[PDB]
This record gives sequence, C-alpha cells and structure tokens, in this order.
Amino acid sequence: PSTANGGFPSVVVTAVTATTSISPDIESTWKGLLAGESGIHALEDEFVTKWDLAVKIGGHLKDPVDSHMGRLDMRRMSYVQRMGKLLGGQLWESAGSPEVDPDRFAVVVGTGLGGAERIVESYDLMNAGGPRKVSPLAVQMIMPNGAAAVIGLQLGARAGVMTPVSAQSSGSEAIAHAWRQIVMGDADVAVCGGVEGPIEALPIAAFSMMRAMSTRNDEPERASRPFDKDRDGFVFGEAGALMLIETEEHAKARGAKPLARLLGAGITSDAFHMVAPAADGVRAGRAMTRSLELAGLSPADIDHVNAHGTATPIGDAAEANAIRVAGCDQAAVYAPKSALGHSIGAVGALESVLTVLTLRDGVIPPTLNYETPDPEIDLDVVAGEPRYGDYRYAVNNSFGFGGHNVALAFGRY
Amino acid sequence: PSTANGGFPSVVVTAVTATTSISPDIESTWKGLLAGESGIHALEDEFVTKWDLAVKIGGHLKDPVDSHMGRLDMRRMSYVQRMGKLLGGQLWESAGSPEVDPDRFAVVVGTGLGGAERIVESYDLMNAGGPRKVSPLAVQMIMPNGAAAVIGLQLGARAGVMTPVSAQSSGSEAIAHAWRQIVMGDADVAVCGGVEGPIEALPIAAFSMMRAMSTRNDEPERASRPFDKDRDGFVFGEAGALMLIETEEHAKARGAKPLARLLGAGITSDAFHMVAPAADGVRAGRAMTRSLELAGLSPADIDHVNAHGTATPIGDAAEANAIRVAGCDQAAVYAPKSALGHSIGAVGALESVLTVLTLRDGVIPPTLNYETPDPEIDLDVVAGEPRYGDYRYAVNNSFGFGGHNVALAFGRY
Ligand SMILES: CCCCCCCCCCCCCCCC(=O)O[C@H](COC(=O)CCCCCCCC[C@H](C)CCCCCCCC)COP(=O)(O)O
Ligand SMILES: CCCCCCCCCCCCCCCC(=O)O[C@H](COC(=O)CCCCCCCC[C@H](C)CCCCCCCC)COP(=O)(O)O
Ligand SMILES: C=C/C(C)=C/[C@@]1(C)SC(=O)C(C(C)=O)=C1O
Ligand SMILES: C=C/C(C)=C/[C@@]1(C)SC(=O)C(C(C)=O)=C1O
Ligand SMILES: [K+]
Ligand SMILES: [K+]
Repeated sequence: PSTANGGFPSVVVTAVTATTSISPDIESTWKGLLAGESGIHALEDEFVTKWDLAVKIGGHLKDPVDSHMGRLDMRRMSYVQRMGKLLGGQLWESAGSPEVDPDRFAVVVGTGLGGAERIVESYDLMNAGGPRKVSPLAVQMIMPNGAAAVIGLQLGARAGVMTPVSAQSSGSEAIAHAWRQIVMGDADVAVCGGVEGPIEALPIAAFSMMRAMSTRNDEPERASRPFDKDRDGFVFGEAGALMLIETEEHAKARGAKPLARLLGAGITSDAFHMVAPAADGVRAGRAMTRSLELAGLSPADIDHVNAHGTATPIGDAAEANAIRVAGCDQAAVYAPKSALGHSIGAVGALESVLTVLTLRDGVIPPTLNYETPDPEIDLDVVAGEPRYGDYRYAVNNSFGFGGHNVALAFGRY
Repeated sequence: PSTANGGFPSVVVTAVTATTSISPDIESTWKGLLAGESGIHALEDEFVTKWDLAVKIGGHLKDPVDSHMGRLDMRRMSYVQRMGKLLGGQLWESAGSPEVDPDRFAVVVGTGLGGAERIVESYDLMNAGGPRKVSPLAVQMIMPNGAAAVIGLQLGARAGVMTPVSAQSSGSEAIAHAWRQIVMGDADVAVCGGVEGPIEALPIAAFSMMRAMSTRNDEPERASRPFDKDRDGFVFGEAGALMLIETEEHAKARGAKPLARLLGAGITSDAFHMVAPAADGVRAGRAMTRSLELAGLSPADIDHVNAHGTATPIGDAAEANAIRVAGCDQAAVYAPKSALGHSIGAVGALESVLTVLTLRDGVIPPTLNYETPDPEIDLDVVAGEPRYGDYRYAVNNSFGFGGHNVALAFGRY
C-alpha cells in the first residue's frame, strides 16, 4: 500500500500561510527568497546590550504577531497561542472559509516548548505575592498543546487535535501525523504545521552555551551558511507556518485548487546522541526512504530536496550523508535557513510550505551564502540564482535534538 | 480493516512498569488497590506551610525517583528524564532485556510539560550571573521530548521516538500512537506510556486557581471521590508508567507471555472549551466508538470501562454521558483516581496498565469513596470490594485540557 498504488487516498495541499522575517505574506516571502533576500539582521533589542550576548544577529518577524492581537488575547494566550490564532484565521480565509464536517476535521500543530514565558511569569508572580497571584489561565496558556488547541477551538476541529513535539523537527512531524490521520480514515481535512516563540535572551544563551550558533555579527546576512565550507552554526529566524491538507475527493467536492500533493511521510530515530545527529546519516536516510515507500516513488524520482541545513559543521555533514543513503544526492538541494534562519518548532512546517511552492511554481530559490563548496558535502546545492525546472517530486527533511528524523514526500499537482 | 478481521496485525502487551503513591512495584500497587488502599495523604512539604496553600493533600511517590539517582544525573537530566530512565530500565529488565532489531523498535512517551524546573533554574541563573551561567545541557533537559528521547537512546530505539502532548490524556495518547506505528508497519515493538513531574507549590497554585482541586484536607484518603455525589474536585497523585507492546508474532518468536491485547485506539476532540469537557459527551463517546471500530468490537462486547474519572462535578458528568453515547454504560466502571489520584501527563498510561492487569487477573478494584450515587451518572461503579469476573474486553478512557479525547480498547489474552 502506497499512494501510487491507491492503497492510501490521495491527499492534497489546498492552502498555506506563514509569517517570516521577510514578510507576513507567504507569497511575498517567496518572491523575496527568489530575489535573493535575507530576513537576518543585527539584533537591536535592548536584551542584547543588557547581557552583552555573544550572538547579536537574527531575524525577527517582519510583522510582529502582537500587532494583530487585542487586549484580551494579550492577557489570555501565550505567545505561541497568539501566533496559532493569527495563522489559523489567515489560513482558513485563504482556503475560502470552507464549511467542513467538524467530525472529519483534525488539527496537528507542533511547537518546540509551549507558553514558557507564562511559566516564568507565574513563577515570578507567586514568588512576589503568593499562590493567589497565579492566573487561573496559566495552565491552559503554558501546556504545550495550547496552540494546537486554540486552533482546534477557533476553527471547530472535532476529529482530533494533536501536538507532536520533536524539537526542531516538530513542524514537519505535525504534517506527517496529519497525513497519517487522513490516510488511516480518522479525518478528511486537517490544518497542520508549527509555531514557535520569538528570539529572546534566554533562548540565545541556552543554544550559545551549546556552541551551536553563528557569531558572524559584523555581516548578519552572510552568517547563515548551510553546506558552505565557512559555516559556523545556526542563526535564529522567527516564523510560524500552517497548511491545509485534505483528500483529493474532499478538495474537488468544494472546488479547492490544490497547490501540491502530500504523498507520504517517514519518521525514524537515531539512538546515537541527544544533541548531535549520527554522522553516517543512516537512520535519517531511512526516514527519507520510508517517505518514498509510502508515496510509491523511487529515489531517482526525487527532483528536489529541501534540506534541514542548519549551518552547523556537524549537522550539515550528517544530512549530506543521509541524502546519499537515500539515493537522493542527484536532487537539486535548497537550504532555506540560509535566508530565513532557524525557527525551531515551526521550521519544518515553514520549509514544507516552501517545498510546496517549489512544486507549484517550478523553481528553487538560491541557497544564500553558498560560496565555497565543502568536499564532505558533495550535493547539488542551488546557489547564485534560482533553479528552474519541471519538478515532479520533492522531499522536505527535518531533524531534531533527541535524534528525530522526519521526511515528507510531496508531488506536483 | 480491524484487529478482529485481521486487517491489522495482532498487538500484545508483554511487560508493564509503574511507580505510584502506593508502591514503586506495579504488582504491589495492584495488590494494594485490590485491598482498598489509598496513596493519598496529608502533604508534609514545607512549601505547603510556606505559602499556606489551600490544597494540603496529595500522593507523593512511595519511593522517590531520586532515591535511585546520583548527583550527576540529578544535575544533567530533568526530573521527567530521570523518571523515564528509571522506568525504561525497569521495564526492559522485566521484559527479559530482549535483543530486538533497533530499526523496528519505537518509543512513544507523553508528558504534560517537560523539564520545566530547568526553565525557572536557567532563568534564575542568568538573572543572577548572566547568559554564560546557563547550562550547556539546558536545552536538552527542557525540551518536552526529552524523556522519550532519553528512553530511546538508553534502549536503542531507531524506528521513531515520539512525544504526543495532550495534557491529561498524553499517557494514553502515547500508547495510541505506538499502536498506530506498529499497525502501519513502521515498528514491531514499542515502549510507550507517560511520565510527569512531582507535586510542587507552583503546580498546586496553578491548578488550585482553576477551582478544580479538592480541598478536603481533613480526610485526605476520602477527598478523591469520582462519580460520588459529594465529589469536589481532583487530587494530585504522582506516577509514571510504561508498557512494552509488540506484534503477537514478535512476542511468540522470543517466547514472551502476553499480559493482554491492545486492540484499537480512538482519538477525537471536542471543539467546546479549553478547560471544560463538552457536557454532551458526544466527541468523547466517539473516541470510544472509534477504538471499537478499529478493534472490530461492538459496544455490547465491552465488559469494563476504566474511567478517566477526575472527581470534578462537570468532568464526571460529561464522562458518564460519553459512556452512554458509546453504548458502554452497561459495563463495570472503575475510577482509579479515587485511590491513586491524578498524575496529569502520566495518568492515562498508568490507567492503561491497570486495565491490562484487570484483564490479566479477572478482577476490578473498588472505586474508593463511592458512597452516594449521583443520579446524573447512572453507571455500574465497582465499589466496596474488588469485583471478580471473566473480563474479556475493556476500554480505558482519558481526556485532557484542550478538548482531547483518547480511548484504548484492550482484550484479555
Ligand atoms: C526563532 C526563535 C526561537 C526561540 C525558541 C525558544 C523556544 C521557546 C521560546 C519561548 C519564549 C516565548 C517568549 C514570548 C514572550 C516575550 O517575547 O516576552 C518578552 C520578554 O521576555 C520574556 O518574557 C522571556 C521569557 C523566557 C521564557 C523561558 C524560555 C526558556 C528557554 C530555554 C532555557 C532554552 C530553550 C529551550 C528550547 C527547548 C525546545 C526546543 C529544542 C517581551 O516582553 P515585553 O517587554 O513585551 O513584556
Ligand atoms: C502529580 C503532580 C503533577 C504536577 C504536574 C505539573 C507540571 C510538571 C512540571 C515539572 C516540575 C518538575 C519539578 C522537579 C524538580 C523539583 O521537584 O524541585 C523541587 C523544587 O521545586 C522546583 O524546582 C519547582 C520548579 C517549578 C517549575 C515550573 C512549573 C510550572 C507549572 C505551571 C505554572 C503550572 C502547571 C502547567 C501544567 C501544564 C501541562 C498539563 C496540563 C524540589 O527541590 P529539591 O528538593 O531537589 O531542592
Ligand atoms: C540529534 C541531533 C540533531 C538532529 C541535531 C541537529 C542537526 S537538528 C537541528 O535543528 C540542529 C540545530 C543546532 O539547529 C542540530 O544540531
Ligand atoms: C476539555 C477539558 C477537559 C477534558 C477537562 C477534564 C475533564 S480532563 C482532566 O484531566 C480534568 C481535570 C481537572 O483533571 C478535567 O477537568
Ligand atoms: K527542510
Ligand atoms: K482511565
């Protein structure tokens, strides 16, 4: 049973939404990426000078989420819930505000952590004033399923609301489980993707003490260099992204025009190390291969891989080996974190949206900063200008601390 | 496609482990439940008198996790990671330390929040001493997939390590997803269940300010009264629990004796309110119905329901309606939170283990404190003494804030 042999129903992507450091409008982000734009800038936040942080660069959203939030939203939701509400409404409107059967409608939204600012706020309030200063809303704002639950309540989803957490693969893992929910017959339509918090001092300190972050502060747009010989770690770039997926039958019955097909998904784990990927890429390549088995594709069918490509020395080398293991190392490769940075729990969902746009429009944007090939890598990294083609099938990769490997196989509609 | 019709492979439970407020030994917890024991006591923690907390009752683990941990693990793992390492090693030993194929072995472990004490710790450290005082291990201890990832690394699981977060249904949801992973062909064997943090002052304040908790401080063992007319909210009782599931042919091949069969799982959502269950019980009933459809059972086959039964007024009334919607209201009902209290992200896993032991041993423990029947409930609540019977099929219910409904259908082996 595969998508190609009709063992699974055909599942299509019928709407996308994202907010990024380039634009709040996904179509404008996409045009910016194709024009070689970067969302990364010097950080001007007072927290950078307060703490004299070693990292002084990153991409805040172009259009801050809270400029769209009312007084009560700011007091009743954590930041990732507010992002989830903003994007869920935008996605539904982009889909034509369909009146779907709530009992066949699921939501699957990943995030790295949850409403953690409300944990530190509640802690401070109780230390200063005692237990009765904690909000009656604290639990529901903090719980990591909070953003998915807000979207499910907002949009009326009664076929399940799920939150897989797998660190930096959470946003792709969510789209994998939404596809599973549909092909298993538990839903006909799902909103899925990932949301994440903004850049702040404590997140920068924690990842900096792992020695995982770029410190190329003098040239912020040049700092994120996935697959490049001179890379020196990742750069934060804020985002959130959701997509609407549904059976092809369901889309046809309501007149939705698909953007792409979501053909299959593979999830594996390394059992190697908690915070470094296995150098051999074997289990990561097996997640890619499993997505092909469930799609009914061979590796030679894959015209494009949207790489997780964080720009760490270790991570990019492992992913290049994984792509080789899966037989996909003659695909054209894009590493979007070169322009958009790393949004942790959201980023797999953002990069799945970009993989969809590559299939819809026949173009891969250039990987920024790809100037000096690294002989360990040996991939067809698209650089300098966009790569045009009749792309038929593509894989999006995402990986996370914990050893999680997620691959999603998409096709042109 | 159902378990009964052979459309899904047969999946069996081959080992269980749990630590509770009654015992660290699940067989002793089980004997204690049957004897009418309660794990709930007056809280003697200094934090109760420090804050003059309204809630002064709960069940700490009989044997603290950290009596088994050294200072190095106590500094380099969060508490839920330490609980997961302790339980995962105990489970694997109980299973006979099998040499399974890593590439066919998955882990699915839910939790409500994650390594949140390390969030407030890192915040305090940075406020006192700057960003370079944050631990280089802080991210991997905080991330909510951390416990599942520790277990996956410890035991060698390469077929996926998943953490579904759905608040108080997370422990059951994890078992649901592990069953899906096996029946979809991505694993032959899985460790699954849930872990959760201990009772502490800030968790008590947050839930207390929801007005959800019992304050029957005078008579701690009498406080948790699921389905009783005089119930007044839930009581914390610490736990963590894991089970080993595997295909029946994998169990046979290694000579493992099954404890029970895991036949099907249903997940739905309410889209009603963030922290109140839908009064009609309709979507929660449909999670039970879905687990029967995938099992290949009818409601008339069900002998036993292990209720989520938190002892809130509105919660138990909605669940009674859900059990009626599913046609399961002739079954014998147990509410284990009456004795063990509520362990949040672990509790659905704990109660799945108890459902397995009910089928294995042909006995349901008494629901403690069930003294005055409530006309809105109208269920056969087992009480007073344990009830012996030839139980063949049981459903375990769990629900969570966000409107999450999970039902698991188990059978006697
Ligand atoms: C692309 C970035 C991704 C970062 C990913 C981090 C993961 C979670 C990020 C959650 C942060 C949400 C912050 C939103 C609210 C906000 O902004 O509040 C500022 C004031 O600062 C704060 O309250 C800071 C509160 C910090 C909360 C605790 C963060 C703990 C971080 C860990 C120690 C390290 C990261 C763990 C990641 C684990 C999961 C992924 C592997 C404006 O305040 P005001 O002036 O308007 O009053
Ligand atoms: C059955 C209870 C379930 C409760 C579940 C609630 C969530 C669990 C969160 C994990 C808590 C782990 C605590 C382990 C370490 C420990 O205990 O450290 C104490 C000292 O206290 C602390 O550091 C407390 C640290 C507080 C951490 C933040 C807690 C935030 C809680 C939220 C405001 C409210 C709950 C949100 C739940 C959302 C998910 C479920 C809906 C001994 O110190 P020492 O003797 O070693 O010196
Ligand atoms: C098991 C550890 C893995 C997969 C680590 C990666 C490559 S994932 C990721 O997103 C990332 C960074 C630093 O962003 C990694 O270092
Ligand atoms: C949508 C909200 C739900 C399901 C609420 C429940 C009944 S679940 C649970 O575990 C619980 C408590 C207080 O423990 C609830 O109040
Ligand atoms: K990618
Ligand atoms: K239960």
